[PDB]
Amino acid sequence: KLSLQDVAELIRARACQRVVVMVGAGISTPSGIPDFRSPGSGLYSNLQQYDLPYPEAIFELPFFFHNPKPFFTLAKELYPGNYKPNVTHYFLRLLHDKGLLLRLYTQNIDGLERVSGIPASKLVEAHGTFASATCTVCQRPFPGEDIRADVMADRVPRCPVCTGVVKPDIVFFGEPLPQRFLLHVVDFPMADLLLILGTSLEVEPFASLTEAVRSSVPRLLINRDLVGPLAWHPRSRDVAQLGDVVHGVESLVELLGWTEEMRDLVQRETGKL
Amino acid sequence: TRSGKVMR
Ligand SMILES: [Zn+2]
Repeated sequence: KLSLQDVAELIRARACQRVVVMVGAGISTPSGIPDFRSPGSGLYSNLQQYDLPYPEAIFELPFFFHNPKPFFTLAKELYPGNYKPNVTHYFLRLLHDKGLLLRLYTQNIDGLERVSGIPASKLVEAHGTFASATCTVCQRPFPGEDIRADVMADRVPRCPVCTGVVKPDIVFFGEPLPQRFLLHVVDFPMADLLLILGTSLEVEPFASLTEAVRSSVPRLLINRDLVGPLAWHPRSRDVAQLGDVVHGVESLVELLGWTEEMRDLVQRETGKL
Repeated sequence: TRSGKVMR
């Protein structure tokens, strides 16, 4: 049974060199963004007078079309600008800078992967993005900045041509995922290590990607708790580092010999933001 | 077809 230290050695010995990553909302709570399913703090537990008839409506079309203001309220709160990346994002960035990142798959819509300098080409934003928007009536595309001012101003963005509601290219429930998601067909077989960070893996088809790596490939989980197939049916090369994700990441960074470089990179980063 | 975003 492999250890965190084992995984560090595989990377240090260059035995593992094509890392794919999967992340969820757990990687953004340390930046101040509360998650979905944590008791008390999680958005699916606590939101009275978010004006939502029940919490899951936030990303449901029927409700959006009946009343889009709750969704744009979350947009106002999450607009790349008012939260910062944290050590978990900088670590991913550092994986890219050191030449280890095959691909980063995120369920998050906070944009903090891009804000931290990970290039779009290394990124699969599986649950969509605010980089762009689409009119819900006439399908004209707009750059995401064209709706920044409306959201700040508390207006519902509308199409200059047809007056329809314009919606960021966020994936709602029932909709399929962006075609970039199809990169998994290539990425997962090519990977020689899988990292899973800050997710409960309760959403599909994103969750199912845990199974798409070969059986000789280690799957490393850094998360408050055991989840998915590391919970119900472990493979022999699975590793769980349970606890706070930033602590799990800080241990790994230490076992890898990257502690000064990390804190360096923050500097040129959280400083220059 | 059956590849939509859903909770399991
Ligand atoms: Zn339109």
